[PDB]
Amino acid sequence: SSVPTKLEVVAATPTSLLISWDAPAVTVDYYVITYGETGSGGYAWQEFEVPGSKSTATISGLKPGVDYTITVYAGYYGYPTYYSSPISINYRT
Amino acid sequence: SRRWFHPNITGVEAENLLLTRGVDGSFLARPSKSNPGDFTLSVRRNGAVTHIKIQNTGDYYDLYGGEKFATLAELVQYYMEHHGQLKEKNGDVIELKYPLNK
Repeated sequence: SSVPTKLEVVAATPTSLLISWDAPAVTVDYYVITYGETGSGGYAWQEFEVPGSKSTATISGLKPGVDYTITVYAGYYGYPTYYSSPISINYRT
Repeated sequence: SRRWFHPNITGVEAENLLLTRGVDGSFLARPSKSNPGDFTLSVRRNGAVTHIKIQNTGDYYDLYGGEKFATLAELVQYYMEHHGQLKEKNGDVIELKYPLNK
């Protein structure tokens, strides 16, 4: 099981969110986080990477009163180095 | 060469292309958004999308290991020709069958 679980927004402002997630059973090398307006289908979405030791992240510069989708992937080193098995939630600022 | 490289998309845009316009075995190359200025090979496999890191050192392309290439096209051609080299953590084979153009 490589899918991250319990992805939650645990702190929120009209322009910013603090997200938290629990690590999957299969230990992760890194996480990839992407976010953007729900419905935009990925247009102009942002993304950043954090190491596997980190289970929290802050997201800023968000529009108030807008529906956002937030997705976290599990990444691994090897041949090749890849990431997949995402988990998604929605949140309206 | 060229067509299967999508310069102006995100990862989610890439997934939506593969999941609504491609089939199992479809793939494309795109610029990494989290690791600039590297590249990503997004591959559709078993109704899902796996994203593969491509290292760009400025002198060559590789997958952080294995053969090193002058161009992206050579890297892709190599891994289409060498079917079975690329594997997931559990051992699932990553298959580069159909380049998704434009």
